[PDB]
Amino acid sequence: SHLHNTWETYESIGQVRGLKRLDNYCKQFIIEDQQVRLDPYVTAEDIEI
DNA sequence: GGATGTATATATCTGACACGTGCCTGGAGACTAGGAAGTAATCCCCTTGGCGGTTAAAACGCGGGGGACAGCGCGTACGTGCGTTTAAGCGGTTGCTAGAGCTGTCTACGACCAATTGAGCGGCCTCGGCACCGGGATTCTCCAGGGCGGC
Repeated sequence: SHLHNTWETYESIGQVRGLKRLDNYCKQFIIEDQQVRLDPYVTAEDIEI
């Protein structure tokens, strides 16, 4: 019901359904997050949008 | 004592039957010409059952090795499942144009018919080339004379 959302960890989950949803989330969100944070070719407009 | 399950009755929806109308296409009746059925003659091909001789193909047997098939391992590539994206499917706008259908007019083009004649089919004579026969030129095998040796 979107109210029992819990702050979990990889070792706190074990093996449940939809683990690869979290894998895609963590993986590619952290890849472009660290990519745009470590790129020197980043303008102010892109980071603010 | 209250509400629920179930039966019969009434209004509405929907496919099907019959009525109506046009129209145009099929049917009835009559006439005519020619397509095809029938006839006779001639000639060549096919049928059935044989014979004779050649000969190359078919059949049979046998050895052997090449290839088909089975089994096993392996690794890769395709199936399967899930999450995400994306584009198909539907409904919609807005004008213009292509095309089917219908009507109308007309003109060039093709059917049709008669006379003609020239291109297609058959045979005949001739030439180009290949082949058969007679005559001249060139080269190969052979018989005889001269010289030498032996008793």
